[PDB]
Amino acid sequence: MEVIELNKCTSGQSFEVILKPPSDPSLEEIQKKLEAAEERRKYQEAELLKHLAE
Amino acid sequence: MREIVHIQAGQCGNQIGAKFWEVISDEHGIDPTGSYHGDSDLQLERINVYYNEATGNKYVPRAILVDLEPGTMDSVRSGPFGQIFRPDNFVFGQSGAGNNWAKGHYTEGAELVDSVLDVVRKESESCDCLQGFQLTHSLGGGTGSGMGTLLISKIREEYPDRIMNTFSVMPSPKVSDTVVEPYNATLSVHQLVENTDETYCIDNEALYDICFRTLKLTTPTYGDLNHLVSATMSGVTTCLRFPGQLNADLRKLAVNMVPFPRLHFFMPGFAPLTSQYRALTVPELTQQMFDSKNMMAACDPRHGRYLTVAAIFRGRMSMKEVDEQMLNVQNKNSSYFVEWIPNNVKTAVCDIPPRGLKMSATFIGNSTAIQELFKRISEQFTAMFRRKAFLHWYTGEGMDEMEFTEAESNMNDLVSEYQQYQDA
Amino acid sequence: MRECISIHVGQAGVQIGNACWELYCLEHGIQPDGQMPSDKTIGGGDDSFNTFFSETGAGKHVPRAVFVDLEPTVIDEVRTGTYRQLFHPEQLITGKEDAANNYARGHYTIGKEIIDLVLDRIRKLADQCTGLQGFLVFHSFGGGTGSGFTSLLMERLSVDYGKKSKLEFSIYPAPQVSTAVVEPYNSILTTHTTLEHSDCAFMVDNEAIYDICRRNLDIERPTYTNLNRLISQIVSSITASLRFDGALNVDLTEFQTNLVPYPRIHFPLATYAPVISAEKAYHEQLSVAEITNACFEPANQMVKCDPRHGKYMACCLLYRGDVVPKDVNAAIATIKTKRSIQFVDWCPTGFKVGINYQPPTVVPGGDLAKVQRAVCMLSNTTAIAEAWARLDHKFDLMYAKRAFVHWYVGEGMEEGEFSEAREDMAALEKDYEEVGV
Amino acid sequence: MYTFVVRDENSSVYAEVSRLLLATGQWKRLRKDNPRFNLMLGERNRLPFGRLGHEPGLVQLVNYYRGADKLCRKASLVKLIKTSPELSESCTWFPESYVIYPDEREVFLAAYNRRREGREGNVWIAKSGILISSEASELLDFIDEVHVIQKYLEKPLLLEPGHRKFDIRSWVLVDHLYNIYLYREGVLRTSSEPYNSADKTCHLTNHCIQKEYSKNYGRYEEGNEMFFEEFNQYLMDALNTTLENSILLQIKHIIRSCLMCIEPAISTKHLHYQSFQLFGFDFMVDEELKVWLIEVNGAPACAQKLYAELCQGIVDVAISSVFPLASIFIKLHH
Ligand SMILES: Nc1nc2c(ncn2[C@@H]2O[C@H](COP(=O)(O)OP(=O)(O)OP(=O)(O)O)[C@@H](O)[C@H]2O)c(=O)[nH]1
Ligand SMILES: Nc1ncnc2c1ncn2[C@@H]1O[C@H](COP(=O)(O)OP(=O)(O)CP(=O)(O)O)[C@@H](O)[C@H]1O
Ligand SMILES: Nc1nc2c(ncn2[C@@H]2O[C@H](COP(=O)(O)OP(=O)(O)O)[C@@H](O)[C@H]2O)c(=O)[nH]1
Ligand SMILES: [Ca+2]
Ligand SMILES: [Ca+2]
Ligand SMILES: [Ca+2]
Ligand SMILES: [Ca+2]
Ligand SMILES: [Mg+2]
Ligand SMILES: [Mg+2]
Ligand SMILES: [Mg+2]
Ligand SMILES: [Mg+2]
Repeated sequence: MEVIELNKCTSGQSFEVILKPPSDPSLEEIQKKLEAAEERRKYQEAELLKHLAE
Repeated sequence: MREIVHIQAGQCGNQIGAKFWEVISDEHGIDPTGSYHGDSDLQLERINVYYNEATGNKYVPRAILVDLEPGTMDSVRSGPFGQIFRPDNFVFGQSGAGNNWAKGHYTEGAELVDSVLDVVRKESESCDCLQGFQLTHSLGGGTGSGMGTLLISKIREEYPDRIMNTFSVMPSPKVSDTVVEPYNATLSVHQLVENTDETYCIDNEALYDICFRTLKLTTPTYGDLNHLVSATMSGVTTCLRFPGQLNADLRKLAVNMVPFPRLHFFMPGFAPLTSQYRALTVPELTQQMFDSKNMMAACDPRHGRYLTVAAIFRGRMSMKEVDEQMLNVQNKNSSYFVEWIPNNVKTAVCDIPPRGLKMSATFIGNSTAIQELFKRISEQFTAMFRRKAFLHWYTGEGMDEMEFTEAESNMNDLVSEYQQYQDA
Repeated sequence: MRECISIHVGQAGVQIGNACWELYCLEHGIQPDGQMPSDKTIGGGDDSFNTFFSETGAGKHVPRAVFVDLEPTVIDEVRTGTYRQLFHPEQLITGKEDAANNYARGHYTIGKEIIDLVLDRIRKLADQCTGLQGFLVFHSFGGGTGSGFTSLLMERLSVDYGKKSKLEFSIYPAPQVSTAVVEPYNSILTTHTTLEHSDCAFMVDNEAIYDICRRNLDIERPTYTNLNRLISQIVSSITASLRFDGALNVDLTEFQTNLVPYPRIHFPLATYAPVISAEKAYHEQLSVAEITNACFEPANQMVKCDPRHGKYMACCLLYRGDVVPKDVNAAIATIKTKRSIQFVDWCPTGFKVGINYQPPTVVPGGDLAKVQRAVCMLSNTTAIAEAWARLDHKFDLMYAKRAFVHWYVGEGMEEGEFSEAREDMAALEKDYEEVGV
Repeated sequence: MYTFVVRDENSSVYAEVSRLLLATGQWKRLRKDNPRFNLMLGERNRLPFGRLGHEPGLVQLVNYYRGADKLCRKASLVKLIKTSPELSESCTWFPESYVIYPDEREVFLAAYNRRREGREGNVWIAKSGILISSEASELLDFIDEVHVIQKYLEKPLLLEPGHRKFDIRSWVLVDHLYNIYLYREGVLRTSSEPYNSADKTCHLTNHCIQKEYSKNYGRYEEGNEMFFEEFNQYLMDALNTTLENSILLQIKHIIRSCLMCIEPAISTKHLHYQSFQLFGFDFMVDEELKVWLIEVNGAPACAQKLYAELCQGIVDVAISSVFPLASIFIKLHH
């Protein structure tokens, strides 16, 4: 094995042991998604109220 | 505060609704005058779901009593807990509905519906967070069936984003008032298919059979039938009236129980049904709860498949043993649960048992076998409609035969829709 | 010093955050009223614990935390709990009606009305940071808020804090405690939307915690309080490097450097030992070798899976208590010759070790016993893809019949987001199998 | 009432096991995609091990060991025997093999040229379509048209009368406790053609090849299958020894060695689900009564006469040991 990068302090210590070597959308686009879904809710509710009006 | 607004319409709707408020007022420690006299804070923790708090720390049921004649509502006001209801919430006419869906829906009920909605609006305006509505009614009469569904339609228009929940009593020739009940029930079922989120199918056929075969009551009355309804209504609302994680409100219940919007008709079950001092074990609760003889819909669950199941255990018992027995029933009879909805059985436990029992269990099933109920109504409908028998009671109120034909087709489609998922 | 802001979303995120911040106070000696006598720099300082706590003039140590829930009942517990004085009302955001276990309701309908308020409250805490390094987001997969509102928050945080790291602590759904049938839907929907926005996510399967509580703590029917105390121990050992002096995992960026060589594959497996019942009067204290060997037993993992039939990309051993480097290496040498530990060929076969001399703190009156030494292993193994395979299979069963889909479409969500999210998971499973086979 | 699912219809072994479980009246068969099972008789390819052991209130058991393909593939077995120190390349009961991709070509040639120069037996065999040739160029050209080339046992023990070749199939069952059970009944799949060390019919003892190309199929024994009672009597009459001493000790040693090697990689001792598996070991015996391992089969078929006894033994020690209701094996201890 091999122990590398030994760092010590009062509260503890850390090290690394090696055994073998190797071999975003914008706010505008987000707002469009949120309002598109709200538009589909309004359309679905308007059709319900239309159905109830008949 | 997630409030529910309760509405009871017609003779059956008010008689079972009155007993429901008597049963749950006793569970929450409310007396016939509205004063609280319990000994557990669990009684008051979710009290505002069904009760408004008035002056002097009085608890007033958030209930609205509707009928087209004053007879049954006068009996309620004269009943034990009659004084607890808000007097303004008594909305009644004088003509009646003659067991006629058209009178309740189109003529006599149309004259009274707006004043009912004024009271619904008054109750809803003070709600900090309204869940939705709870309607008790029968489908075989005229007021509860015809005016009840008119109310459901006008409430949905004014509150489209609220849950609509009903307790709907299905007619049976075993407990029949008039021959036109299949007409009234068929017209009402299509309304429920479109305008409710959850409907508990309470079959007077099943209530009669339970009273006769099981409870050994040779001559069952409506009081005997309504005792089964009271205990069932208490059980299915336990998760709404006490603190808990599962199905604690009307919408979360709907999301767990309704995989397809039109298939929202539930088979309720209850255990025990004793004709009384013997201790009932958790295994016995589970076996009886799932037994067809304890179902309130007169459908054989082994003739269909369970889409979703909600189970509620009440009393001081081992939740470990409850989990084991619930898993036992699923793993024992996994052929009766659809394999394309994983973990579709949910279990809740409440520490407070109902009155008179140390332990109880309530079953809420969305089974495709409920098509047997709708087939039965459909066959009784068609036997008369093919001869246009008794139609003049309805055409005399403005209805056309086409509206009956459309109602016939609507319920046959519902039957076909249940059958498609029973073989999928 | 660089501050970290913790965000707790939904019931599971809030209640777990409440358990963690309780443990942080006990570990750092912070009293419920916010006072910390051991802190000599009154009303300020750039110590290691200040990454998680700000300081008022009166000496109160305030968590850098925000709690968000669409229903007020759970956060009201924090408003009146034991540590109610730690937080000011601006840190606690509640709504009226929750997302009803509906991802679309949490993301589109209800989340749209509160997302700007939450970001404003996060901006208040960020303005108190001299060098904010990022966020730790606590949430469930299955809830409507924990899944739906989180993915919306993670999208906006990438916009407002593009250079900041974001780490997740995620509760994977388990039927033994789940409360909704559609939790597989919400899990796939929230993983698809959050994947590009999360740099490192620690998944906790409620099934694994439930059985550890039953088997190792002798709890018959574990509650959320039992589960959350154990989860907070794992979270504490993961974040101890940010709150204490040390040289391993000293900032959030080092978590990705040490554990996530491939961005989409950012779900390390956590294993914790020992879990001892406080009901046992005397218990044989386990050695360094015994607790390290326990890190390769599936019975101790946060997700039940078989690392022997996958490949490793990284491994961190985080020790707390009486542990010296000599015994760690002796334990690793013995384990390598007995266990099946295969790394990918483009990664070194090795372990990064961190030791903190302070042994784990137990909540007084809890279920966990005090131990002389404990260890949390963080291993990025392809075997954790078994969790995605289980989840995607349940998704496929329900979605083939469009069961419950109308609840999501009714909230404005389109049906195409279901299949798009499922295709992303299909690509995720393919990535794991390419690396690990 | 236990439950089980069937996901491999081409399995003659577990078709009988499924029939036996239903005959007990205490096992109910579910649909193949029903997750609420106790026992999975799984498929051969891509068995979803990751979905096992996640059903609350259900002890789940599967009839395959995840990772046992490392032992049941040609290239995997060769790599496992060489790389594992528990077996080592100095392993004496495994023919000198090499993995060739259409890689160990330079090592296979370093040994081939050493044999041609060494004036010793230089006949090899390639397989994964089998070619037996003493010319390495004909073997390497055949692969390009993953394989392994191992030393062909040029001096096999030949049965008389007939002067013919054979191989020994042993059935081994490993239960959830990793107990290794050797079925007391094996079969000798014999060639019915006289061995000519100068045709691929007297050299290949496969049951399908002897039934399609061999002219003397069934002449000496029925179905070119000699069982252990006859083979033990022959060894006593012809060589003055027993099947136990001359062969079975080596067979039990090889079986134990192979399965102990992979035990830490495939054991389900501390796993959320349990595994058992039936293996088919294939051995060769040379003229000096030395046993050589040829191949381990992960989904083997059984002999017709032995289907009844072996499948009942699977139910007894592998299924009913986990799911009790209301010896034909030799336990190889370790
Ligand atoms: N470990 C743990 N899991 C929890 C806890 N609370 C809820 N869960 C799990 O989280 C999932 C449900 O998500 P919740 O957090 O309760 O729902 P939510 O985020 O509040 O969103 P809503 O649907 O709007 O209520 C289920 O799988 C629960 O088992 C908790 O305190 N600890
Ligand atoms: N190294 C070797 N030396 C001599 N003969 C050999 C040999 N390898 C194989 N054979 C002969 O050739 C036959 C084919 O070997 P192999 O093990 O590849 O069969 P197979 O895998 O196709 C069917 P099964 O799965 O039942 O074993 C063997 O039965 C054996 O008789
Ligand atoms: N279970 C039950 N069913 C009833 C009761 N009263 C009436 N019914 C049923 O309801 C139908 C008659 O409807 P009813 O409520 O009397 O008519 P309405 O007053 O116009 O709504 C018939 O099918 C009866 O069997 C009752 O108290 N309990
Ligand atoms: Ca009039
Ligand atoms: Ca008016
Ligand atoms: Ca300070
Ligand atoms: Ca980013
Ligand atoms: Mg009447
Ligand atoms: Mg919630
Ligand atoms: Mg970044
Ligand atoms: Mg083969």
